[PDB]
Amino acid sequence: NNELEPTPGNTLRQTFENQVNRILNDARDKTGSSAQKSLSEYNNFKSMVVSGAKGSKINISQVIAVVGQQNVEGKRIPFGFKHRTLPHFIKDDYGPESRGFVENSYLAGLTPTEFFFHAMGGREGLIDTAVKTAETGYIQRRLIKSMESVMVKYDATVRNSINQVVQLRYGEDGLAGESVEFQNLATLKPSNKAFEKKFRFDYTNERALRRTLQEDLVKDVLSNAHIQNELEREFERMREDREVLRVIFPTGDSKVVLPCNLLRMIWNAQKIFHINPRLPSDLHPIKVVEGVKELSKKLVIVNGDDPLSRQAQENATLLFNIHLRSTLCSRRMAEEFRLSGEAFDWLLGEIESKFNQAIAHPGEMVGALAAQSLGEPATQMTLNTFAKNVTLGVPRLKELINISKKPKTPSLTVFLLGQSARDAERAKDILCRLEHTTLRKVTANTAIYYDPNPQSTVVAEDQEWVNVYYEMPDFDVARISPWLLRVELDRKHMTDRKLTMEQIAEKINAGFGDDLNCIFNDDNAEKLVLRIRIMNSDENKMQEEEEVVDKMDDDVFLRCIESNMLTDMTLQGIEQISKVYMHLPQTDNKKKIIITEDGEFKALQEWILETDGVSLMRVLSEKDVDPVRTTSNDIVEIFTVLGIEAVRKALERELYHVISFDGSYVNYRHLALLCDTMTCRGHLMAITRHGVNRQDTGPLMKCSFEETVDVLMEA
Amino acid sequence: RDGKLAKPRQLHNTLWGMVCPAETPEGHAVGLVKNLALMAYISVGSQPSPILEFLEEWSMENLEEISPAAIADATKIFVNGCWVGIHKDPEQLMNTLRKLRRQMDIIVSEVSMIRDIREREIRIYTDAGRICRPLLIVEKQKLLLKKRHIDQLKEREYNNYSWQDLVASGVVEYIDTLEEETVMLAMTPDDLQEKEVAYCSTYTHCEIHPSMILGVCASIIPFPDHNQSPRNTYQSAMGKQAMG
Amino acid sequence: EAHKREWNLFYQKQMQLRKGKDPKIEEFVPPDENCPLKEASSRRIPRLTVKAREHCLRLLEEALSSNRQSTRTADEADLRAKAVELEHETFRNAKVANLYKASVLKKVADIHRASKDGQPYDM
Amino acid sequence: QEKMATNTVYVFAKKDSKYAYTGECRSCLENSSRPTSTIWVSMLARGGQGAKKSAIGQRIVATLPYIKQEVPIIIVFRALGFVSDRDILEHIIYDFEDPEMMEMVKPSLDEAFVIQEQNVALNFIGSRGAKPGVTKEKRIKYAKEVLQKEMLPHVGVSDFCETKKAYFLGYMVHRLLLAALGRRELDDRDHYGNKRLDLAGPLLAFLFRGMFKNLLKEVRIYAQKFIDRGKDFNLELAIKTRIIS
Amino acid sequence: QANQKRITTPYMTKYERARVLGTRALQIAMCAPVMVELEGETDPLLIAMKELKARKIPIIIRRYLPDGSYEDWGVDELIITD
Amino acid sequence: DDEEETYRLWKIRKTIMQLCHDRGYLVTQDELDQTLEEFKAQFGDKPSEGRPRRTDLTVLVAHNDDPTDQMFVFFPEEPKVGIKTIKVYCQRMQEENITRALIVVQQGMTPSAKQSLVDMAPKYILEQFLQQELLINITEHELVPEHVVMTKEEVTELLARYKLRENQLPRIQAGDPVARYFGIKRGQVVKIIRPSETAGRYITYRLVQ
Amino acid sequence: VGIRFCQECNNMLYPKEDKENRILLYACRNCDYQQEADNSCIYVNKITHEVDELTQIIADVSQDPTLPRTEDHPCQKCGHKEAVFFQSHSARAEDAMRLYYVCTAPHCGHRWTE
DNA sequence: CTCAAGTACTTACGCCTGGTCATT
RNA sequence: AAAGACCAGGC
DNA sequence: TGAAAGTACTTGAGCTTAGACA
Ligand SMILES: [Zn+2]
Ligand SMILES: [Zn+2]
Repeated sequence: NNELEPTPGNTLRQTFENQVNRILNDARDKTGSSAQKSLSEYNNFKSMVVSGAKGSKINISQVIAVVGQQNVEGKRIPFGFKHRTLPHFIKDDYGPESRGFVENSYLAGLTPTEFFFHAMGGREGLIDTAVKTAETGYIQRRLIKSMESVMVKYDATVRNSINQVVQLRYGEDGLAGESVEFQNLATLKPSNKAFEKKFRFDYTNERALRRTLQEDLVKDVLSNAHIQNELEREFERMREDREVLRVIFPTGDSKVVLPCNLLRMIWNAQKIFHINPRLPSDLHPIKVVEGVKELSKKLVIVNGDDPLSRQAQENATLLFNIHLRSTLCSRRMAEEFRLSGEAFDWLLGEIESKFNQAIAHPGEMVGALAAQSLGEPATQMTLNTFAKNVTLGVPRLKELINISKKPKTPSLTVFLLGQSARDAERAKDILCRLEHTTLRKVTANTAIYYDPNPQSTVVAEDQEWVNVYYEMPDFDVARISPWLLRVELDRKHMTDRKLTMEQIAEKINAGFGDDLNCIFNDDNAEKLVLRIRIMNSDENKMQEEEEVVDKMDDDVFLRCIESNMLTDMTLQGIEQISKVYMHLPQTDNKKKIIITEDGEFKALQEWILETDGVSLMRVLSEKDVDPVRTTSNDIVEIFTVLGIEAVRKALERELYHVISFDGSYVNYRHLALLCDTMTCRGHLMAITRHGVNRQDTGPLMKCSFEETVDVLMEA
Repeated sequence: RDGKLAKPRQLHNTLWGMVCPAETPEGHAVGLVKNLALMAYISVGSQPSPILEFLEEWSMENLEEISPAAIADATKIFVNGCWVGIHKDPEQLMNTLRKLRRQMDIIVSEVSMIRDIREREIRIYTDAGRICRPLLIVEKQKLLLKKRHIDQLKEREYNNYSWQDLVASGVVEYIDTLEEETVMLAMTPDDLQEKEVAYCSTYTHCEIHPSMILGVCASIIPFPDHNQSPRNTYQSAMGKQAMG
Repeated sequence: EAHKREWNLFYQKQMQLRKGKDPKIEEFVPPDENCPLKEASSRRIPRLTVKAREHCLRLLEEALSSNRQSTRTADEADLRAKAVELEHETFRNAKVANLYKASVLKKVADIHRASKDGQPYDM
Repeated sequence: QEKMATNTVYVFAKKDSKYAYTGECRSCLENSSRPTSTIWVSMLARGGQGAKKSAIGQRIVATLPYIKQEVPIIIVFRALGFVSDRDILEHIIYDFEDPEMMEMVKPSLDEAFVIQEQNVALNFIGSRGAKPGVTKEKRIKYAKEVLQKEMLPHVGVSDFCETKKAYFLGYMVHRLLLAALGRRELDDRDHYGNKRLDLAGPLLAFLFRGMFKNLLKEVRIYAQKFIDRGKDFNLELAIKTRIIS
Repeated sequence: QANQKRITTPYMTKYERARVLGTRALQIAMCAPVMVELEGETDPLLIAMKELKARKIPIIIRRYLPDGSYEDWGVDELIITD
Repeated sequence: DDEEETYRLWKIRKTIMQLCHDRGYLVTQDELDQTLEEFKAQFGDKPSEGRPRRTDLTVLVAHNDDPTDQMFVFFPEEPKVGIKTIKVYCQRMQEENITRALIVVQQGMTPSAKQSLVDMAPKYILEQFLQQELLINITEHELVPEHVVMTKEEVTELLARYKLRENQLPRIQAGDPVARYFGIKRGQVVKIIRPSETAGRYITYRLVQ
Repeated sequence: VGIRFCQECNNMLYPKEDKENRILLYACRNCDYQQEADNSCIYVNKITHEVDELTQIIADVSQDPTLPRTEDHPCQKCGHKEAVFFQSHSARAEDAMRLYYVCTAPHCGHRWTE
């Protein structure tokens, strides 16, 4: 009965399907929760699920409560027959039973229609499993043959067969990926007040020092000003490291991968040496500072006394040194860990040994390892991606690897600088100024009439403003063209884009010269009607004798004019931008992350724009669009606009997105190696025959990859 | 088989009762090789001479004698794809064709007759290769299969009363696919034919038994509706390898 | 993008020939004697005759007189300058002739609307 | 073996082809002879063809067998002996009270302005055959034979079947237009009602037809090689059962 | 390069360990004199492992740098990973 | 409209002066942060039939190391720049005896214009920049990392430290937007410093060819 | 809006302009025939195409056994209780899930949307 | 002579088991 | 028997 | 009965002129 309003960006059918899917998914989730709540502790399904050996909660839901909605190609079961799913159903039945929602569970048994719909649903998984494997294997082979010769030389510089430098140090830190673990910086995020309370080592208290430090060391700490100066220097260096971290890690992501687990070995030192937190420690804080400073010298990724070598070593070990100084802070040692001196020495020794073990072994075949570590998750990745829709999984990985000139769904996320970021009206204004709106999108109907004299007005409603306009010293006396093009502008589309007839007429004049008459109904009416003629006459001259053959009679000339206006008018926005979406993100990667006056990380919900089709240059040039955060998923235009290093970063981001979308994790060094070998020769080298054989490698290297005889002929 | 097009491989709504949904090979040929359902029958072919002769005898109009001005309201008549003419009273023509096929006087039970009401076309197919399955016939809200038919079939031995006599009695009808498009089926008679909360009242056919949609290998599965469909497919493809 | 130059050439060649011979036809008329038009001798807006601007000024004057016999303003002497200033504002805000006329007609309605709203037509 | 159903009209839409909507009819004549002769009737998308298309999407064209490239639908209709545009429209459009479909078929009429005679239409088609005839009459004969025999043989093959062919082609164009209006759903290839199954019967028939044709060809060759003497002829040594067996 | 100014890791890579153990085991199985004393060890692989643990393997590893130079590290000079 | 072109000119001038500052040329601090109103007052608002004619918007700057080489920014008035325009503008170029200058095209250049631009390498060097490309500072984008142009001594030290021949380094074509931004010719090496989530900071060197 | 045909050669009439009198003329280019154009309009384009479907809806659709029918909404003309309903059933119909009812019972054929 | 807009090549998982058939 | 093709099947 | 795409080729087009000074 048409009470369902269309959600913006979706047709009424799309919104209806979304509502039905939401209802059915909520029902299935509620039934699954109710069923799992009813399982006793002795239930074997629950015993298997909680152990994680096999099965899941949705498996118990399907077995016990409800199988759930069956989907074909990411949508509810289609109408294979004429507007009906099966002959048993009436035509145009969108109910849950007719469209494939299985009310029964596996235990209860499916009804025949539900059985057939479940067969259709399982056919999707069967086809995906059978068909994605070939393309995944081909992708793995291409990646391998691209990276097969990339290796870590004995100076730890990652180089290919031609000794060309791919990375100065493997993983940009020079260490292998087997020994690293996840760790928290614990310096990035803490409120400035909390940071100072946690890492300052306030020695003025004279009671906390007695409680935590031994009685002998308290007098030494207080009396000597050199102790206090060194401690304040340590805290200043830690604050500088905090600033460096906040520069390196926006969005406040404190989970990082580092070679050795500081907290775990601190705990091991506590247990090995029988450390009692209830008692004051015998560890001198200056001894902690000196041990940290000395240990930082023995953790060498880049050896050498050159200033270049010193800077390379500092940059390679910067993050790990920051984390180590954060965890090995004097105040943390005295307050939380309470480590003893001998325990601290043993901990330093273990840190040095484990970090030296974690260093990547020269001679390690890093290229093939990274290619396999990239291709292996592709096997478990779905071939399908199914209201912004972006290609994910194997097809998106293929698009990124080949750098397809025309991606299937090229999108361009947009961030807003000023008040448009927060206010919805200005965000909609930017939306309308970015979305391509030609004349056809706004006019309701257009027609070509015949008006031999303007005052005639063969259309009745136009008499008023027509007799208003032609009663001035105008060109009516001469042969005003009797052919009239009358267009009707749709009020809804008129006000949706905040367009007005003055803007449209200005665009018409700019595009078609001053020799085209445009007359409109200054709104405040009932039909946003616009009248346009093709006035040329002959400037009041003698008739017309022997007119040129290609006169293009005004009726069909008006035909061409109307077609050109309806097709290529570009009233607003930027071309190759089919549709722009607008929403407030709930995920932190698209949220605005700022540093408060307290130093904390807070996320602001600001309107962002996702576009179908990409034009990065003009969108970035556009007013009030954030030039720093705006980016697109396709790589070719990023190469043509922002450069090659921006391509490196954006390609790394796209690969990380397509890999971690399903929740999987792949160590960063493999992604970095792939992006570096693609962005190495200065241009976007594709992982394929054209680009792998375009390198200046050996002919026998190329002849093993997809060309053989051709490469040997060229050689 | 090397083609990556995943659309032809998909199980279609159009395969209901026609091809077994669960049973299909695994590998590069999934979905592209299909085995017949239990009740599925292939049209063998027939010469469309008697149907054309009856249509000529049943009024209608040829294309050579037709007036192009009076063809808009009338319904086109197609026989084996060729256009033979138009008819101004599709309802009675279809009713008489159905009666003749039910009693098997001029039209054999293999021939399929379709009335596409929205598009005003009537298609009659006598071609070979069409896939069809038998279905019970429903008049009003009651089956045409009565107690006496079952009583005579119980004594099928030494009676000379068989499936052919049941079909010739106008009780069961062979309905192919594109005629199944214009049919409305009932799953079981004791549930969907009797009066309840009104869903449909224009039932014209009722399935013999829903288990007939399964193939030869998928029919041996006990309680196949309690299984995940991929596992039914696996068991179907594996039963051919069972040893005995 | 290829069709853009194609359509531009086609349109320009098929409507240029429509102009015919002797395409000079400018004959810019100066303000005759007493045009109440600030910067009247202005060629910024092509094909905007001085008499057309005078006609728009008279239309604005009739609108202001209708507002006068709906709200009882001071007199007509200041209304003449009011109409002149409104016409000059519209002229500055306009770039092409038809847009200028459209803006002139848009003001006239606003006025009449205020007269229907019975309120004086303020700035 | 699965295959598309023969002698019926299908409408499909390709995503990147120069055709917006394509109608085809895989046609075979009673399975008596020839594998299949299939005909396409399509609409030329939206991109301009130089000077005529400036509307909602039109220019229906045909792809005849043994013709290298497209042929306008109105030219093909005129090649069947239908000169006046009203008769062609009556065959294509069944009711003239619907103006939108007429508006869409209008520029197809506009293209065939130049060709206004049946014989010149036949020459237009014949000049676009497999090989252009040197003389006008050879092209006329070739085009007439292609239109009569190979193009849509299921409706008719012999002589006066021209009216039936025109009616069926009009039905094809009507279905294509109905797809263009969106009044009919695009036909689904995977819909099994559009598929026929070639079992032992049809497969062995297709085999035996060609095999018996080869047997007859060999018999003719032997007869020709043995008749030049003029002595006599005997069938028993002229037949090689090895062929069929 | 010269013995002075050697730049590689003093740790021996696992690949160097594997290859040196294989080579030493092959030499031992081909009647080469054993360096460490053997306590009833008939298997050359365990003999080579014991030799490595005692840093007595008479092999120097020539580490080729990517620029074409090389550096000679004795197994005793390299410090065992295990 | 006219205000749109005024904002376009202001943004282009701001980006151009930031570009000149990044290349080591003496740019006053006030000029780098120039508000739209300040630029409007300085150059006279509307450019169409107004004070700024796209001439006298040109910028002359001097390099910090030596004030003699200088650099002098360009703004042709024509939508498409031709041989005559660059010819008279090079007559100015030789009159002022400077060598380095830019090119700010509205839409595009004739092929003869490009050929004449590349004709003299040693005498005068001129770089062609589109109007659209200057509407944003690509170096300020979050994807683009910090680029530093290395002197010849730094390049020699870098090659001696890692014992690399010149072609063994990673490459960056001279047509790269960032390479064009710094006006880098073939044979130079750009030092690239980008943050990493494994090491914290990573320095990459890209030879320009 | 529509298409008019010649009466001599039955070809299509194209719009022509009568220069001497300034009236719209429909002149066939196959011959010399010219006729007065009554509507004075040539081309109408409803790109948003707010077209009514009931003009494209045929009455015999009510004979379909596969279509649902309710007695809730009666006929406006004949007041018959039972009526068959269905959706747009048409492509390019924008976004429309509205219901098009057709009255059952013979010879009625009435249709209405709500 | 010299730029964008049409026509040709070239490739689509890893094995593993077997059975059949026409040429040689 | 040799390599060639085809087919079916396992993961 | 229904690839899909990337790359290496061609081919056509096609744009003011005037003499003095310069
Ligand atoms: Zn005529
Ligand atoms: Zn009624």
